[PDB]
Amino acid sequence: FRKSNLKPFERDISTEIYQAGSTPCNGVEGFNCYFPLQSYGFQPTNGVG
Amino acid sequence: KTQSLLIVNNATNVVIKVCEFQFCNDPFLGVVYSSANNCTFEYVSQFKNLREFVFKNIDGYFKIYSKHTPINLVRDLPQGFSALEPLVDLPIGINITRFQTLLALHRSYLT
Ligand SMILES: *[C@@H]1O[C@H](CO)[C@@H](O[C@@H]2O[C@H](CO)[C@@H](O)[C@H](O)[C@H]2NC(C)=O)[C@H](O)[C@H]1NC(C)=O
Ligand SMILES: *[C@@H]1O[C@H](CO)[C@@H](O)[C@H](O)[C@H]1NC(C)=O
Ligand SMILES: *[C@@H]1O[C@H](CO)[C@@H](O)[C@H](O)[C@H]1NC(C)=O
Repeated sequence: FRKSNLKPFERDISTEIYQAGSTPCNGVEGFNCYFPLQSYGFQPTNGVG
Repeated sequence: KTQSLLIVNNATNVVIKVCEFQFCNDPFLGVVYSSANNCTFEYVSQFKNLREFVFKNIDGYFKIYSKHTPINLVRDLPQGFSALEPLVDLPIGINITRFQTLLALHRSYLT
Protein backbone atom coordinates (compact mmCIF):
# COMPACT_ATOMS: atom_id res chain seq x y z
CA PHE A 1 0.00 0.00 0.00
CA ARG A 2 1.36 3.40 -0.97
CA LYS A 3 -0.17 6.87 -1.18
CA SER A 4 1.31 8.10 -4.46
CA ASN A 5 3.59 6.62 -7.10
CA LEU A 6 7.39 6.63 -7.17
CA LYS A 7 9.89 8.72 -9.05
CA PRO A 8 12.68 6.93 -10.97
CA PHE A 9 15.46 5.34 -8.89
CA GLU A 10 14.22 6.39 -5.45
CA ARG A 11 13.50 3.93 -2.65
CA ASP A 12 11.03 3.91 0.23
CA ILE A 13 12.01 2.56 3.67
CA SER A 14 9.35 3.69 6.16
CA THR A 15 7.70 1.10 8.42
CA GLU A 16 4.83 3.30 9.58
CA ILE A 17 1.07 2.76 9.38
CA TYR A 18 -0.88 4.13 6.41
CA GLN A 19 -4.57 4.93 6.85
CA ALA A 20 -7.22 3.98 4.28
CA GLY A 21 -9.87 6.28 5.72
CA SER A 22 -10.58 9.55 7.48
CA THR A 23 -10.31 7.84 10.86
CA PRO A 24 -6.80 7.98 12.39
CA CYS A 25 -4.44 5.02 12.67
CA ASN A 26 -1.90 5.21 15.51
CA GLY A 27 0.12 2.00 15.51
CA VAL A 28 -3.02 -0.19 15.49
CA GLU A 29 -4.62 -1.77 12.43
CA GLY A 30 -8.22 -1.54 13.60
CA PHE A 31 -10.41 1.04 11.87
CA ASN A 32 -10.16 -0.08 8.21
CA CYS A 33 -6.38 0.02 8.44
CA TYR A 34 -3.50 -2.17 7.28
CA PHE A 35 0.29 -2.59 7.50
CA PRO A 36 2.13 -1.17 4.45
CA LEU A 37 4.28 -4.30 4.00
CA GLN A 38 3.25 -7.93 3.83
CA SER A 39 5.54 -10.78 2.87
CA TYR A 40 5.65 -13.55 0.24
CA GLY A 41 4.72 -17.23 -0.04
CA PHE A 42 7.67 -18.97 -1.74
CA GLN A 43 6.84 -22.68 -1.67
CA PRO A 44 8.50 -25.43 -3.76
CA THR A 45 5.08 -26.92 -4.66
CA ASN A 46 4.04 -24.00 -6.90
CA GLY A 47 3.84 -23.29 -10.61
CA VAL A 48 5.67 -20.62 -12.55
CA GLY A 49 4.79 -17.13 -11.48
CA LYS B 1 10.72 8.23 10.34
CA THR B 2 12.09 8.75 6.81
CA GLN B 3 15.67 8.92 5.56
CA SER B 4 17.75 12.09 5.59
CA LEU B 5 21.02 13.40 4.15
CA LEU B 6 23.91 15.01 6.01
CA ILE B 7 27.07 16.71 4.73
CA VAL B 8 29.63 17.58 7.44
CA ASN B 9 33.05 19.23 7.22
CA ASN B 10 35.46 18.52 10.10
CA ALA B 11 38.22 20.85 8.70
CA THR B 12 40.13 17.88 7.24
CA ASN B 13 37.66 15.74 5.21
CA VAL B 14 34.03 15.43 4.09
CA VAL B 15 31.49 13.05 5.65
CA ILE B 16 28.30 12.25 3.73
CA LYS B 17 25.81 9.83 5.29
CA VAL B 18 22.21 8.89 4.48
CA CYS B 19 21.38 7.35 7.87
CA GLU B 20 18.07 7.78 9.65
CA PHE B 21 18.69 10.74 11.94
CA GLN B 22 16.55 11.98 14.80
CA PHE B 23 17.74 15.57 14.87
CA CYS B 24 17.81 18.40 17.41
CA ASN B 25 15.76 21.58 17.23
CA ASP B 26 18.95 23.56 16.55
CA PRO B 27 21.82 21.32 15.39
CA PHE B 28 25.38 22.65 15.36
CA LEU B 29 28.98 21.61 15.98
CA GLY B 30 30.90 22.65 19.08
CA VAL B 31 34.31 24.09 18.25
CA VAL B 32 29.97 16.52 17.15
CA TYR B 33 26.61 14.86 16.52
CA SER B 34 25.15 12.49 13.95
CA SER B 35 22.83 9.61 14.90
CA ALA B 36 22.79 6.30 13.06
CA ASN B 37 20.17 3.70 12.18
CA ASN B 38 19.74 1.51 9.07
CA CYS B 39 21.64 3.22 6.26
CA THR B 40 22.70 2.59 2.70
CA PHE B 41 25.28 5.15 1.52
CA GLU B 42 28.42 6.66 3.03
CA TYR B 43 31.08 8.87 1.45
CA VAL B 44 34.48 10.23 2.50
CA SER B 45 36.61 12.62 0.43
CA GLN B 46 38.75 15.75 0.76
CA PHE B 47 34.49 39.13 4.72
CA LYS B 48 36.87 38.42 1.84
CA ASN B 49 36.03 34.82 0.92
CA LEU B 50 33.15 33.78 -1.33
CA ARG B 51 32.06 30.19 -2.00
CA GLU B 52 28.99 29.41 -4.12
CA PHE B 53 27.04 26.15 -4.33
CA VAL B 54 24.19 24.79 -6.43
CA PHE B 55 22.18 21.74 -5.35
CA LYS B 56 19.81 19.72 -7.55
CA ASN B 57 17.87 16.50 -6.94
CA ILE B 58 16.77 14.78 -10.17
CA ASP B 59 16.20 11.09 -11.03
CA GLY B 60 17.56 9.62 -7.80
CA TYR B 61 20.81 11.63 -8.04
CA PHE B 62 22.05 14.61 -6.05
CA LYS B 63 23.94 17.12 -8.20
CA ILE B 64 26.34 19.64 -6.63
CA TYR B 65 28.09 22.53 -8.42
CA SER B 66 30.85 24.65 -6.87
CA LYS B 67 33.04 27.73 -7.30
CA HIS B 68 35.24 29.76 -4.96
CA THR B 69 36.56 33.28 -5.57
CA PRO B 70 38.36 36.02 -3.58
CA ILE B 71 35.91 38.86 -2.98
CA ASN B 72 37.06 42.18 -1.49
CA LEU B 73 33.77 44.03 -0.90
CA VAL B 74 31.96 44.89 2.31
CA ARG B 75 28.53 43.33 2.72
CA ASP B 76 26.89 42.54 -0.66
CA LEU B 77 27.20 40.00 -3.54
CA PRO B 78 29.46 40.98 -6.46
CA GLN B 79 28.51 42.14 -9.95
CA GLY B 80 30.61 40.26 -12.52
CA PHE B 81 30.31 36.76 -13.91
CA SER B 82 31.81 33.39 -13.02
CA ALA B 83 30.45 29.94 -13.84
CA LEU B 84 30.31 27.02 -11.42
CA GLU B 85 32.04 23.72 -12.20
CA PRO B 86 30.54 20.33 -11.31
CA LEU B 87 31.64 18.76 -8.04
CA VAL B 88 29.95 15.39 -7.29
CA ASP B 89 27.03 13.25 -8.44
CA LEU B 90 25.99 11.28 -5.34
CA PRO B 91 23.45 8.41 -5.83
CA ILE B 92 21.46 8.89 -2.64
CA GLY B 93 17.95 8.12 -3.91
CA ILE B 94 15.78 9.84 -1.30
CA ASN B 95 12.99 12.41 -1.14
CA ILE B 96 14.15 15.93 -0.21
CA THR B 97 11.57 18.55 0.73
CA ARG B 98 13.36 20.82 3.24
CA PHE B 99 16.92 21.65 4.31
CA GLN B 100 18.89 23.43 7.05
CA THR B 101 22.44 24.70 7.60
CA LEU B 102 24.93 23.57 10.28
CA LEU B 103 27.15 26.26 11.81
CA ALA B 104 29.96 26.11 14.36
CA LEU B 105 28.81 27.35 17.77
CA HIS B 106 29.91 27.22 21.43
CA ARG B 107 26.89 26.80 23.75
CA SER B 108 26.43 23.03 23.59
CA TYR B 109 22.63 22.85 23.96
CA LEU B 110 21.67 19.50 22.43
CA THR B 111 17.89 20.02 23.02
C1 LIG C 1 8.19 13.62 -0.67
O1 LIG C 1 7.89 14.26 0.56
C2 LIG C 1 6.81 15.20 0.48
C3 LIG C 1 6.70 15.85 1.84
O2 LIG C 1 6.63 14.88 2.87
C4 LIG C 1 5.52 14.49 0.05
O3 LIG C 1 4.52 15.48 -0.16
C5 LIG C 1 3.28 15.18 0.50
O4 LIG C 1 2.41 14.42 -0.36
C6 LIG C 1 1.13 14.11 0.20
C7 LIG C 1 0.41 13.24 -0.82
O5 LIG C 1 1.22 12.15 -1.23
C8 LIG C 1 0.38 15.41 0.50
O6 LIG C 1 -0.87 15.09 1.12
C9 LIG C 1 1.21 16.27 1.44
O7 LIG C 1 0.58 17.53 1.63
C10 LIG C 1 2.61 16.51 0.87
N1 LIG C 1 3.43 17.25 1.82
C11 LIG C 1 4.10 18.36 1.50
C12 LIG C 1 4.87 19.00 2.62
O8 LIG C 1 4.09 18.83 0.37
C13 LIG C 1 5.75 13.71 -1.24
O9 LIG C 1 4.61 12.93 -1.54
C14 LIG C 1 6.99 12.81 -1.14
N2 LIG C 1 7.26 12.17 -2.41
C15 LIG C 1 6.67 11.04 -2.80
C16 LIG C 1 7.08 10.51 -4.14
O10 LIG C 1 5.84 10.47 -2.11
C1 LIG D 1 37.28 14.76 11.37
O1 LIG D 1 38.40 15.48 11.93
C2 LIG D 1 38.82 15.04 13.23
C3 LIG D 1 39.89 16.00 13.70
O2 LIG D 1 40.05 15.94 15.11
C4 LIG D 1 39.30 13.61 13.13
O3 LIG D 1 39.72 13.15 14.41
C5 LIG D 1 38.17 12.73 12.61
O4 LIG D 1 38.67 11.41 12.41
C6 LIG D 1 37.62 13.26 11.28
N1 LIG D 1 36.45 12.51 10.87
C7 LIG D 1 36.52 11.37 10.18
C8 LIG D 1 35.22 10.72 9.83
O5 LIG D 1 37.60 10.88 9.85
C1 LIG E 1 17.28 -1.47 9.99
O1 LIG E 1 17.61 -2.86 9.87
C2 LIG E 1 17.70 -3.58 11.11
C3 LIG E 1 18.13 -4.99 10.75
O2 LIG E 1 18.17 -5.17 9.34
C4 LIG E 1 16.35 -3.54 11.82
O3 LIG E 1 16.49 -4.18 13.08
C5 LIG E 1 15.91 -2.09 12.03
O4 LIG E 1 14.60 -2.06 12.58
C6 LIG E 1 15.92 -1.31 10.71
N1 LIG E 1 15.60 0.09 10.95
C7 LIG E 1 14.68 0.79 10.27
C8 LIG E 1 13.94 0.05 9.19
O5 LIG E 1 14.46 1.96 10.51
